Amino acid sequence: AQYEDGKQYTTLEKPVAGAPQVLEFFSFFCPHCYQFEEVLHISDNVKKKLPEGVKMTKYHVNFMGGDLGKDLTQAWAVAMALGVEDKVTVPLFEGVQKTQTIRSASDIRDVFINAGIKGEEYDAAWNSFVVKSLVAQQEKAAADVQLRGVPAMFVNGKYQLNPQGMDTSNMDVFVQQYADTVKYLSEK
Repeated sequence: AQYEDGKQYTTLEKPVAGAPQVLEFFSFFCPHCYQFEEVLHISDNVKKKLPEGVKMTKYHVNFMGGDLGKDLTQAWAVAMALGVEDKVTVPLFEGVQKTQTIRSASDIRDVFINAGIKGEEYDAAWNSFVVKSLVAQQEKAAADVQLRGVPAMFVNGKYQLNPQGMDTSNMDVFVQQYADTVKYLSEK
């Protein structure tokens, strides 16, 4: 058929109960993640094709970048708590990978301050238990899908996107197939 298990997607042996409908994992340290977000715009292309009533969740991962990697997961929790994901995603990616001006937790905070988040507001979130639980949620989700690498995307806690099973020549053909596959899985 057009969409096939083992081709554009795979099926989790152990489906995740109560999982987000569309769940993406990434790292700001991840070069392929930079490409996915900043050049291919995978997240946004997936958004524009999703059924009504389907939300996307995007989680950061700890396993790249050591102490800074975890600082970034905690900062991503802050972004989620404050609802400023669309203001900090580009400068965090560019700060880590393009300018490489993000070397410490303070440098991360600078991105938020520069984006208009008040210092007091950032610090209160950073030190909050709500953010600690959001970090734990991201870590738990990774365990639940038995995550091996990023970027990654899972649908209804049952299916894993398999971009290596798609065409790579036209960037844009790849991106459409990826987005079309997520929509298909969403309705499966």
